[PDB]
Amino acid sequence: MAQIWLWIGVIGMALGSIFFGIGAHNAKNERWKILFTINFFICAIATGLYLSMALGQGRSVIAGRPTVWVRYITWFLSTPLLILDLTFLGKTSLPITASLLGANAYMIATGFVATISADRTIGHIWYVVSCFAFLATVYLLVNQYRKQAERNYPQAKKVFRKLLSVHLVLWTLYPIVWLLGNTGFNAVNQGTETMFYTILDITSKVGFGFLSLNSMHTLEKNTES
Amino acid sequence: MAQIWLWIGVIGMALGSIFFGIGAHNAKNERWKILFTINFFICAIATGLYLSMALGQGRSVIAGRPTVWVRYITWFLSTPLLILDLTFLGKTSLPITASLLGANAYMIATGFVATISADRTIGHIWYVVSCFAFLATVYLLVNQYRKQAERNYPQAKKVFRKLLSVHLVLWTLYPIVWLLGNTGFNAVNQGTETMFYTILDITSKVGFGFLSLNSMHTLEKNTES
Amino acid sequence: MAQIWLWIGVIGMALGSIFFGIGAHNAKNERWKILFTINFFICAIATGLYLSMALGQGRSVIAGRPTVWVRYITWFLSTPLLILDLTFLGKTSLPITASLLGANAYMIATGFVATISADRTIGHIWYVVSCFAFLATVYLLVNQYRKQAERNYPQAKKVFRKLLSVHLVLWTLYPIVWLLGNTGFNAVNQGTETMFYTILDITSKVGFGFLSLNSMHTLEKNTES
Ligand SMILES: CCCCCCCC/C=C/CCCCCCCC(=O)O
Ligand SMILES: CCCCCCCC/C=C/CCCCCCCC(=O)O
Ligand SMILES: CCCCCCCC/C=C/CCCCCCCC(=O)O
Ligand SMILES: [Cl-]
Ligand SMILES: [Cl-]
Ligand SMILES: [Cl-]
Repeated sequence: MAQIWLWIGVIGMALGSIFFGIGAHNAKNERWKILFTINFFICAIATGLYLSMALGQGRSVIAGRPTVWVRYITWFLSTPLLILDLTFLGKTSLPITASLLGANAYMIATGFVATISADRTIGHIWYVVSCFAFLATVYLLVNQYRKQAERNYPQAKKVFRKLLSVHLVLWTLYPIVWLLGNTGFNAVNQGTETMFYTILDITSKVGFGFLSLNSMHTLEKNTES
Repeated sequence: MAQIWLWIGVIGMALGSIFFGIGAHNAKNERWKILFTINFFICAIATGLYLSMALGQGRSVIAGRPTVWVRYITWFLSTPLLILDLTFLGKTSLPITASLLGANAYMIATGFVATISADRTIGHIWYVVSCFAFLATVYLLVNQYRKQAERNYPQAKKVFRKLLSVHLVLWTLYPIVWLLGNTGFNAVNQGTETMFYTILDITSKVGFGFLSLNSMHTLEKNTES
Repeated sequence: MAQIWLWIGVIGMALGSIFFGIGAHNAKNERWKILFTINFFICAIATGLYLSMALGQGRSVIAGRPTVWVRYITWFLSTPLLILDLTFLGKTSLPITASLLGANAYMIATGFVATISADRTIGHIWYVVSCFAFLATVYLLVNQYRKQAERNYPQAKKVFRKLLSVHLVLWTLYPIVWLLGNTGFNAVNQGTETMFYTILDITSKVGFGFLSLNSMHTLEKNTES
């Protein structure tokens, strides 16, 4: 079950990479070129993640607990680009963009520590820290990010409402999966945990990528001269 | 002794993070927002460092020598922000900012190698290299950085004199502690070495952070219309 | 044989660092200062690489195969600067610069995985992936990069022809050496592989550095008022 879902991730991320790469190659306009390029690299990074996992790499047995550490390495590179999708579309200011990238980096890094710690009490402390770094981004996203975006696109508040809702709901599922997997309560087996992360990853990367493109189209139409 | 000082670092860095974060949240002005945000992340990074150390992580016994490697990982992230404090305040040019960030990165990286090398003769070679990377920053700071800053703020040369004096004196103490600890002569025990680094870290992060804010206030007053 | 070539690299990279550093110190003009600074750090990074290797560091015996992993760590830092040499000189746009830096980062990262994988079939898969990341840069370099550069310097198309030819020919030799060494067919001994990488590194760093400076001189003369 685990193995098939890892190859599904390889396929899904590769297809995402191809179609965003084609879009980047054909883009009319530097802003479109940038947006396609961000999403291409999100999916290209993840294709490499899923290939490494599918080939059996990136995994260690830590004190008897099988632990996939490689996803934190690539997440640390792809999740800032997903943030960049948001801050590019919302024309976010530099301090708020940096704060979002910093808080997100903090989240992934402490999530990594929460995962690889042999002492699972210590790991669960870092999980809480990581959750508070995530909540920091939530605060930034629904306050400063949203207000700037709505100020920049007064006629497109719904566009950013949908971007934020999809981002927040989907990303909140990750710490839930983490608590369900062998990092926490071990309420689901490894094959189910792998399926969950794979579906989340494809949705949060390929799915959000296409939403960001659709969002861009609406923003440009709303701001046609 | 070591354990208490690690928790003192957690507390001190957390308090620094809180007060810089409050300042960032209330800031009047993008330049103030940026400066508070830089210092928030300096202290937030260090809070995580000190929590990891306080919980017993980030340490290895290398050929019988207890070695705290995690501080080099976080220093590599926080020390460039301390440089950014300086180059933001001094409106430093791009090549000099990059040179400062590069030389500082070189210093921390070779300091890491100087620390983890089992062969302590090799480690001491890297210590010398790291010292010369530090001296490179000294040269850049008291020459190009200072002249640009004084050119940008002709009425505030004292402000940059104090920033540089505090930076240079405090940062020079780090290679001294390193020579005193079990990385060099082992003239002080681990508990004293830990206290020294903790006091240095709190002063160079929380202390320098507040100095940078005071400096900003003086710079803006000197350049009030 | 291996040991002498590692020290030759230390010497050659150190000399490159010194002369680019002198050029940076004397530069007339921010653009010249930037270009000298990029090449200084390329060579300074590599000096540290070659010192670590010369001192016997950065090498592991992986399942019986001596494997120099440290070169991928420093290549990951120096090769983007060589790209920056190109994109600085060609005034490349942001999406194409990012795409070049991203594809190059992908190449080095999968090259690292191709090298350290104990399962050499898996390693050879990553070698192919890394080759396709390199071919991605080739496509970007001879298409978008070149057209932008020729548009920016219509009277200096030969300058970018020489830059690209030297970059492409020299960098293509690296995957050939990799196939010849114990990472692939093991057709040359370690001492010869080390000599090959050392000569390639000195040429692609010190040599390309001086070519980039000569290129800059021609570009500025062609665009003298
Ligand atoms: C791989 C992605 C890593 C993301 C790291 C994010 C770091 C966040 C830290 C923010 C502090 C800096 C805030 C902005 C500084 C601007 C500097 C300047 O204007 O001179
Ligand atoms: C985590 C912090 C890491 C800091 C790394 C610093 C790297 C220093 C290297 C400098 C070389 C580049 C100099 C400026 C390049 C400008 C490029 C351009 O203008 O196109
Ligand atoms: C150490 C060097 C590492 C190089 C990493 C290169 C990353 C390449 C990824 C590209 C995606 C981003 C494309 C440009 C984003 C611009 C963002 C913006 O304008 O807000
Ligand atoms: Cl990923
Ligand atoms: Cl730190
Ligand atoms: Cl290198």
